[PDB]
Amino acid sequence: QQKLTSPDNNLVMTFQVDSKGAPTYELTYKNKVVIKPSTLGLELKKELDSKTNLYDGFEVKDTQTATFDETWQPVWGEEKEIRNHYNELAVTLYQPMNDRSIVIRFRLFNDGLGFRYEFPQQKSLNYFVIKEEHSQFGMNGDHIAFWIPGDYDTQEYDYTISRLSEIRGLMKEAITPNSSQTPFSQTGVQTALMMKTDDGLYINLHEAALVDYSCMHLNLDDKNMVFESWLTPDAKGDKGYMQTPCNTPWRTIIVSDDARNILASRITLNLNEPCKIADAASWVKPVKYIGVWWDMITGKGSWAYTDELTSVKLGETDYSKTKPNGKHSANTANVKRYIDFAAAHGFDAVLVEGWNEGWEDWFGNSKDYVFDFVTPYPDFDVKEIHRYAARKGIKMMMHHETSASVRNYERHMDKAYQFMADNGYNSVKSGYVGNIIPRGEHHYGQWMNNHYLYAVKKAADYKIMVNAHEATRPTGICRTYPNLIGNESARGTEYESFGGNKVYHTTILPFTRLVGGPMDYTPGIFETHCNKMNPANNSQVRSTIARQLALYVTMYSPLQMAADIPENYERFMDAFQFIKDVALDWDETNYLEAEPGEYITIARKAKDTDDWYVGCTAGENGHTSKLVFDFLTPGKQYIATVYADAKDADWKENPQAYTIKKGILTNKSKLNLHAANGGGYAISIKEV
Amino acid sequence: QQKLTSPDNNLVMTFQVDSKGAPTYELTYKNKVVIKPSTLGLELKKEDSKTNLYDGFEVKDTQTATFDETWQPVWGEEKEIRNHYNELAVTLYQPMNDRSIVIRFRLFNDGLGFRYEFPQQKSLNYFVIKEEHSQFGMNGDHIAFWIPGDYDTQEYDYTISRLSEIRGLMKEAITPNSSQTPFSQTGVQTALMMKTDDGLYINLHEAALVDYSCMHLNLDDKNMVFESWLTPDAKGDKGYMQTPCNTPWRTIIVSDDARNILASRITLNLNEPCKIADAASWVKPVKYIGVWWDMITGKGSWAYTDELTSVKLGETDYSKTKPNGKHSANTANVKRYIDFAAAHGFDAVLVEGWNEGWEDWFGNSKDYVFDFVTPYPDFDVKEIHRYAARKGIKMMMHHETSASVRNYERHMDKAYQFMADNGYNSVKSGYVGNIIPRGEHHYGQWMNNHYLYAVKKAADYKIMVNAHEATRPTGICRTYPNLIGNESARGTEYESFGGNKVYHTTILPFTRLVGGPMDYTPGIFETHCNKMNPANNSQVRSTIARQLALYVTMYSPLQMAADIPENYERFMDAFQFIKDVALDWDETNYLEAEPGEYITIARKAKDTDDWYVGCTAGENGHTSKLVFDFLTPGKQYIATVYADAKDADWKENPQAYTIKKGILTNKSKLNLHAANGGGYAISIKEV
Ligand SMILES: [Ca+2]
Ligand SMILES: [Ca+2]
Repeated sequence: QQKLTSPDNNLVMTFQVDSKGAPTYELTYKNKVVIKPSTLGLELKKELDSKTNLYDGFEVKDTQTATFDETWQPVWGEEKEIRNHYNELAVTLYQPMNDRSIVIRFRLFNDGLGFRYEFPQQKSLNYFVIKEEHSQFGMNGDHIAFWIPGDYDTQEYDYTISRLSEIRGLMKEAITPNSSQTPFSQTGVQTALMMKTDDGLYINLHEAALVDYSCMHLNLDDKNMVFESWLTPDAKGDKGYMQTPCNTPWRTIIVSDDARNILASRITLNLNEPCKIADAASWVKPVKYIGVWWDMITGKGSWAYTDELTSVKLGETDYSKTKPNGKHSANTANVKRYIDFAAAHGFDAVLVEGWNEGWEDWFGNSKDYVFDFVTPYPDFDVKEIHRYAARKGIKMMMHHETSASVRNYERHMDKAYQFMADNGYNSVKSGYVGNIIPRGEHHYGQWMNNHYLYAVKKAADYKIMVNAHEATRPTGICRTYPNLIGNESARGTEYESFGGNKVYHTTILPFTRLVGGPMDYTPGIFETHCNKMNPANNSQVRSTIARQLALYVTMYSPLQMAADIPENYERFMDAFQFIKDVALDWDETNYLEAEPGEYITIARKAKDTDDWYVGCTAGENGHTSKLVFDFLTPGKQYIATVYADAKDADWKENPQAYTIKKGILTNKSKLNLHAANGGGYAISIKEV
Repeated sequence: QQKLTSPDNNLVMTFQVDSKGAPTYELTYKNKVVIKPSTLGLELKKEDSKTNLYDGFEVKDTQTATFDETWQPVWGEEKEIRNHYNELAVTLYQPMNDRSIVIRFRLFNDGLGFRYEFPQQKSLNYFVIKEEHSQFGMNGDHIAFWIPGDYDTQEYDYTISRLSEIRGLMKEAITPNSSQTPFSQTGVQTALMMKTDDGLYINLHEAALVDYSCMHLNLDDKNMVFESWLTPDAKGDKGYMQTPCNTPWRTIIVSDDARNILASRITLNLNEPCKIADAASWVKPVKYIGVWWDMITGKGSWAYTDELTSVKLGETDYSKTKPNGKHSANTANVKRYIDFAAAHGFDAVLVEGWNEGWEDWFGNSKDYVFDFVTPYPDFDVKEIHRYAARKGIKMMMHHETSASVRNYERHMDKAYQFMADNGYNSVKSGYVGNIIPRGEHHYGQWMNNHYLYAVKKAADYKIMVNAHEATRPTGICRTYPNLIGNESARGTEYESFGGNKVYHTTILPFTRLVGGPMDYTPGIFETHCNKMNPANNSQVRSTIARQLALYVTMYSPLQMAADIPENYERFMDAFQFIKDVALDWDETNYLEAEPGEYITIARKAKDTDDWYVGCTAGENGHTSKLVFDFLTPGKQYIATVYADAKDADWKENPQAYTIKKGILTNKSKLNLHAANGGGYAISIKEV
């Protein structure tokens, strides 16, 4: 038996090898059980039977302990500086029957535990294939969980809030239709998984540094309340090709008696390798943008240039011989009106989708040669858009939807990134909509994880920033490659056009999806009835206008869209001011209020300023805030503008009802505010 | 009932739909049935009635044409090829699915090709093939020359048996390989060669295997019907299609004379004309030697060091490892090969083992296995370049991928630029091991796309490609003549792995060579492998004279002299034939041919009045009465005859040969005997 304690002494992890030589761990917090005794280990694919066993028959050959305490600065983040402070136990475990050794490394922080497996180079462990990882997390009770279905292919599901014992009965309805989805179990859920216990704890289960390895989901044993690592299989059912020396990703248990401290934890980032982009600070930069986007997402407009053809063949179809469909939003004149608005209002960039040949066939065809990423449609003048944008101090953000055709994207990748450089594009939104090609792979297997990271490492060579939709959900790698400024990789604002997101969605994402990296959520919908874009579309955004403003503060990202069309912003320009003002990068963050599923309220100090921005987002019952502004600087005065729900505001019946109040605040000020149902508020607080 | 006839009237193809609308064809030759009534169609993957693309058809329209044009390959067995056929195109409408296909038939004096065409139309755009059902009904229990149907290797010895005997011989026919997936107890590969009891020779194959999965044949041995059996992808599906598109052609080449099978150019004729406009300025035949046989026999290693349990590229520091003392691809050794190549008029030298990574090359399913650009510490890329260039020798690049295909694609532009920067203009690639991405097979639609992509990209860099382990050829060299070889069959390397059957080279030209040349790597003079490495007791099943013969009887613009220089130096008199023999031809005359038994071929060297002759023979040897009436009237020629000595024998007496020099004219006749596993070679040079 071996004990490890957090620096503050509040957490204790006990490790032991049992009688069958299986490694076991457990974890307590303030003397409460968080993880019950839980085994660790892996089973390997057969090439001898005993070699398949990397889960028991071990003995402790060595232990080492260490303490780390160093502060580092992210290129962009929720605060200027992050402290990485932990006590470590490393245990060398030897398996006589196989004459081989592994190491399990534990790092225990004041806010939780990380563990991983290490496989040293040695005579009898070199090349191996993982059949299953058997990392357990035994729960001490039938907790409340906030979860989406375990799935190898999508995370674009609404959350469910339920007991662990209720997950099974709810899985069928929780799995809604998607273009690519492979659920794996009636009790399978994804990470990060957020839980609230009856004895007042908050527990988050996740992984960190998902590199050269398959994505971990969790399979719940709902009779014993034990979660277990369930990795994503390849086209043959295997779960990772390994070569020593190599490590698994970290597995993390983040725990506190204060839900706010889950949001504050930096465990995920802390467990990633330090920045490998030496010049990152010189070129990696936050981006606020608008886009030719919502037209197509609502169905008002098309990505396609033409409706005349039953299919297209790149290099054969002559688009100049085709009839424009009259709906193609990515045309030069329209694009320039977006640049105009962007530049009028202080935005950095304009995204355009549907600019390149191919879009007629983008959806659900399993098409290999679906795009070339370089050839514009006849009505999109690349160089003139570039000149016009540059004139206005605006950057165009590139769009590389791959339609999940991965070999095809790789073959064009250097040409595509060269085209970006040649044409003044320095960020790209990529996409992987559809089932993966090569066919047989899943979006989150080891094979695709390699692709996503290859795309980002190659981008870094071109000084290009990457925002990858449909990719594996983040696990802190942005620390290592700060040019990964976004993913979607969860259910975003676009689904508010596809029937809606749950009213409580944005009170969950920061506790789950956001752990490991920002999301390109694309907030800022002011006209929430999609039927005003497209009369055939009766979807309604589940939000008030004020809650949309809040999201620029409650959905942290160095990449922030204002997603509505300019004409809609023009109708509510007074509210639009908050989107214009809000910063993208922060020196400090204060988590003021937080309860998963119910409300989140955050105040952040804009980097290199003494201005603060506050947002509150609420669920189905609203939320009353008693805000206390003692985080402001003593003796200073600030001009505060409060953008709040009207008293009769409601996400469904009255979403555009907002108030704007401008006044002075100091560190002695207090405000009482009420977020409507599916409502919220935003405050800018600028030092006089 | 539609009827199509060959230009010379000897072949007749009849077509009709049966009473359930199934497309049905049959083929006769000189009034003998070659193909019994046989059906054509496909079954499609379900997105019920739409899965049927095999019956319910009605003939909507027919069109006929005749084509007769001559064209010139960049390299080949003759200067000019005549493309002469009658064509029938049948539009088939399927009312139940409101869609049409076209089946196009081309009928030559030596056989039939057909393909399916899928026009763009409202009700047929994207579709996935579940199975293709092209039938070839045989008229008897023919003798066949076959290798096991397999998605992953063709490196098998041939078996000669009745169709009815295939099932019982399959188990023994499937020998161990590092990547192999047999599919049927009666599954064989193409090109399949057959000899009938009523005196015909029949070859079943495909042409222009592009954007489609490789076709094998599955024998129904009750009815004697072969049927197309495509190669599945990782999910079991057999081709992603998008209209307008076509299947490759399916070919039945038939004659009452076996020599006419070798003479046929149906396969090339059904491929699209050359797409490399400047091919003739840069695509050139290559005679080569190489640092190669050392490693194949186990005398030397590809690896630089033995002291590591595995390597990681960009982490492993080879300059800090101990050389194993056996790494043949070192500068000094390479320069000696270059010396011998230049001395003897060779074009190039291959070197394998030159690049980081070889320690882990075999069977690890390793992704990042090679980078194709970083030399080991004892291989000085620049020094070897400048030396070879000064000696008038080109280095041939080696890209073994170890079947890690995404890894190769990621490195490919860089690898090709490295070649261009370092004076390499030809590359031998390899795909040894199971394919990565894992789940795909070597011959599926996915990989066929890969091999051709590597070729088309190479052509943009003016690079010639010789791809081992790739899908066996189907005449695409006509379209991209920088594809100057494949192995894609069992080559000489396996003579080091236990031996090839004595009759192997009397079968390949009837099977593997139909569709394109083979990098067979002939020319082993020291046929006992234990002289290279004492632990290898493999013996090449050949005489020295038969090895010489292979420079004529195994056609290829790419020809290796595969033995080590010191072995050639022991037999420099026999070596002279290898030095003299040409690589490219204005004419070819097939003098004698019987599959499994003997092949004798005379060819006229391009732009000369010189001829070269080879005979290769099986287990029983062969006696030729050669008649030289193909030489020019009134001319005199210096002939050098390299023949098996009396009582030469592949097994007991392989190195016994004679050399006789004399004058020949078109009135000359010679009687020659090829030993068991023997043969002979003749150079015939105009005075
Ligand atoms: Ca999406
Ligand atoms: Ca081979």
